[PDB]
Amino acid sequence: EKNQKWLEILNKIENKTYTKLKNGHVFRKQALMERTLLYDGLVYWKTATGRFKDILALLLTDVLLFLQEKDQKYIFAAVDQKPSVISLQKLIAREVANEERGMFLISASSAGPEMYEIHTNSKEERNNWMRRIQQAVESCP
Amino acid sequence: PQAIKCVVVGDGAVGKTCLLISYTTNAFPGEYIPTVFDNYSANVMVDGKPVNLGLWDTAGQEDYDRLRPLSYPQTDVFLICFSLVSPASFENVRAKWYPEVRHHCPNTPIILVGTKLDLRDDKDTIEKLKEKKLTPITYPQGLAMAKEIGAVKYLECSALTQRGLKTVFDEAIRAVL
Ligand SMILES: Nc1nc2c(ncn2[C@@H]2O[C@H](COP(=O)(O)OP(=O)(O)OP(O)(O)=S)[C@@H](O)[C@H]2O)c(=O)[nH]1
Ligand SMILES: [Mg+2]
Repeated sequence: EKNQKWLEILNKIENKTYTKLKNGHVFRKQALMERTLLYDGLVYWKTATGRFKDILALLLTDVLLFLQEKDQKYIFAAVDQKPSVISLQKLIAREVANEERGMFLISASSAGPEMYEIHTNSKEERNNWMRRIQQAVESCP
Repeated sequence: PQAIKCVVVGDGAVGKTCLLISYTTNAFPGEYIPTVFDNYSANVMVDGKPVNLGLWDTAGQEDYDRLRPLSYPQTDVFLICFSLVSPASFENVRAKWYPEVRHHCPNTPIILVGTKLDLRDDKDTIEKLKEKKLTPITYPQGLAMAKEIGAVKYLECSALTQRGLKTVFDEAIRAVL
């Protein structure tokens, strides 16, 4: 059922899309075809310049995935040159003091960490996002 | 209100999180619990000005040297902290923490903070540094360190007794107004 929506999404992602990890190694759609979708929601990604990008966040095992709308299809997020696929391995989450609808995500990696700021539609949604990610990281090997 | 961002740095276990928590909540934390990244905020009036103060706790451990800078962008004022009862943390102010702040955020006010003030007089703590062949940090040593790193103020405070705690943060705002 959740795997049903997962498959439908995968088919709406463009074939040649990709994003670059901090270690220079490139992550492509083909690698996503194996995965289990845990959660999916529309959020906003805050840029370093204070802008908000419309994002579709997909919590999987074993990663977290950010997508943008390219008309009818989806693409990996290209925001502030950050990787749009986050490994759950050493991922943590904190709440934004400035806004209760927002959460910080810091992904430790092999080429060094990276920080993300995500705003949801409510404090309940933020709270749900945090413990959901918290539990995915817990059960991620 | 006027948004002002303050980042707290310093060696590990110098008292940053307690210093931060004690100010915003008036409660001392329970257990130690080393920090990796924590964000706090507090609304205070300084010189009749309403300020939305953003506080960014950092990890004092070396293992997070790559992580710490992620909280530095758009900082308005820095708080470099050493412990008045750990001369090693005092030496890391010029060795690690001022060069790091300087490298990432040049031309950004710095306040050098003296933490754990109540332990410099606590005799039960003074002798424990004698055995290690160490002596607590005096005021003049810190004020000399402050003008060395070009800091605006040198302030001493204690998170446990809250002596001088409200001064450290009032002065941090005035360095921004
Ligand atoms: N006596 C006294 N002890 C303090 C004071 N502030 C902190 N401590 C003690 O020192 C220890 C470390 O304080 P803490 O706030 O956790 O440092 P930290 O900078 O956050 O350490 P880290 O997270 O970077 S590793 C704690 O066990 C705490 O109880 C103080 O003002 N007086
Ligand atoms: Mg801490």
